[PDB]
Amino acid sequence: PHAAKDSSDPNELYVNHKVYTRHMTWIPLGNQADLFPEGTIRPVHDDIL
Amino acid sequence: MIIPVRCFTCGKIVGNKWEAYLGLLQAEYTEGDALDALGLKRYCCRRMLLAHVDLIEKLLNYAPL
Amino acid sequence: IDSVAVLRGIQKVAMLVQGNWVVKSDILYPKDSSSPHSGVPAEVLCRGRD
Ligand SMILES: [Zn+2]
Repeated sequence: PHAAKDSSDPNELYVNHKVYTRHMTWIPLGNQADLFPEGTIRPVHDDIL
Repeated sequence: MIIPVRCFTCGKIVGNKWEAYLGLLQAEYTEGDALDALGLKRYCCRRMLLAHVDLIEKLLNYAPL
Repeated sequence: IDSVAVLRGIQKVAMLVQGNWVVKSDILYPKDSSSPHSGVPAEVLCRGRD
């Protein structure tokens, strides 16, 4: 919603245009939330495009 | 079309080192020194990153949007 | 050709950079043209080249 007039680079024009693996959200099943602390179940590199 | 996540021969994670490589191309680094700084010792990852063509943006230019 | 005429002609289509002459931005990019790679208007290209 807020960008320059030209905005030639796609970073300024669009948001979430590159779906990195950091957007993956672990959804606990049953009692997996209690067994596994927050932050343990996640993608390894967190930067894979 | 897009950079593969895994290397064909070895299997090292290479998809996450693509855009940063482009940054090294936006900087003054050449191909060899950038591939060395990225941590690619074996030549398979060097071939994977160097011989890859970025065709995803050319296709998105033709995307519906 | 006299040097004064050539100088007056080049002063209208070029600028002085480090003793050399570089063509003006609007000459390469007309008002109706656009970037062949991004499609941005020619005014932004002229501003960037300036
Ligand atoms: Zn490899």
